[PDB]
Amino acid sequence: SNKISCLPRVAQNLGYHYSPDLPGFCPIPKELAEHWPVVSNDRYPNCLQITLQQVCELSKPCSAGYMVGQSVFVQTPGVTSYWLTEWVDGKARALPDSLFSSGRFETNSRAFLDEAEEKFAAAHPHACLGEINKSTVGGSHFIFSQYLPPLLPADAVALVGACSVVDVYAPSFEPYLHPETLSRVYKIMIDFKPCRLMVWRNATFYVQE
Amino acid sequence: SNKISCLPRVAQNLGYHYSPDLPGFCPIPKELAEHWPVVSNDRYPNCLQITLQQVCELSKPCSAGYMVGQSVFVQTPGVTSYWLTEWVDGKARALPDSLFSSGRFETNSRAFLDEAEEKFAAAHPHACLGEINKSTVGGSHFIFSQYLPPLLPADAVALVGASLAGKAAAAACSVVDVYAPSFEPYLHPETLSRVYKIMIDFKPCRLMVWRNATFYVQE
Repeated sequence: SNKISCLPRVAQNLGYHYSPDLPGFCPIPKELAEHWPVVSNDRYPNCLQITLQQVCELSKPCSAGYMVGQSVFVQTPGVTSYWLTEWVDGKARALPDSLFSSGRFETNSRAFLDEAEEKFAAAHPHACLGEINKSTVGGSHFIFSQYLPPLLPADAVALVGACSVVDVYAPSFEPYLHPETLSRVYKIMIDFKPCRLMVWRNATFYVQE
Repeated sequence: SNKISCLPRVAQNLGYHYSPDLPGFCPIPKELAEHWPVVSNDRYPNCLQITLQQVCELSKPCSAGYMVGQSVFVQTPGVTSYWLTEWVDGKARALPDSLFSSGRFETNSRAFLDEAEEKFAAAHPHACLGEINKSTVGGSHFIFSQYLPPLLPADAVALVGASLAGKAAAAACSVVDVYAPSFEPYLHPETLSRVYKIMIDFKPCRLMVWRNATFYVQE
């Protein structure tokens, strides 16, 4: 039954860690899923439902990297990878808008998603200055950037819940890279982990969390 | 190889995971090692340089576990194993004080380095030897301690379970392979109980000290 799923970090930043059917999460008995927040293709009184088609009006379309069983695929820009439906106490509540990883990291690819992203990286070749660590700023680049090593072991860091590489489809940042003022700090989300974007009106920005 | 290197975790805790010339790290092309923070025997605009002799005023001696190529080596007490030199923008930056692992973890040796450490361990039996308090194990904090499992993971400080089969057991106690007498400058504070902020292999640790009694470590 089309065991489709998001990159686990997405559901886990929503606070869902168990799944009776999906393999990317922790195993929980079918029976116990009726009484615990889980991730699944099916529907439960308290769960995050992942489907290919829309379930209801409050289902969130997500253009992102995704999985089908064990196999992980890469975001196709412009199309929905999976629809997210969050059921609480039986009734579905709305999900917050967020940026999403293309899943290039897990795929071992450093390649651009489309020509539109390639023209972006040419237009803003040195946007995205280092990701702000809690105290002092540390270097960060997009996964396609020329300045990254050929090998990115697990000892680098994506923008993921529980040197910094951002795997997000680059033109997703376009709305934030045009502030009316000279400086502007944005409250956003990457894979449903809350982040602060600190942009300069010229072109660039810093990432936080 | 014939090249020298620290125990890979020492460089990693400093923020260096790539190396164009050293085997114990993730490889990187030399052309890229110019613009990327790396560990190396050579010199780069931003790098941690591991040499056999001093290079600069701000070079740091390390009586520590080291490795030549793939082969790991236990430290020799009082003797420098390697000098560390942190370069940032072609400039040498100072390195914080830190205790260092003897490399006994990875060489699987559990004997004392010398007789000084053995005499130290007997002088502080509650913290080094490992006793059975009742139904739990206490003071099995060094690699030469008693009630430790057959295998210990190579870390700055290792959380392992201790046990005397049938009588006692202690889950998740900290075990370190640091040369024991390196703790002596902390064992005599003005207050009876004192907590120190120290570093093991450049990993921020907390040293709890109870005078003339026991001491342990956390991260």
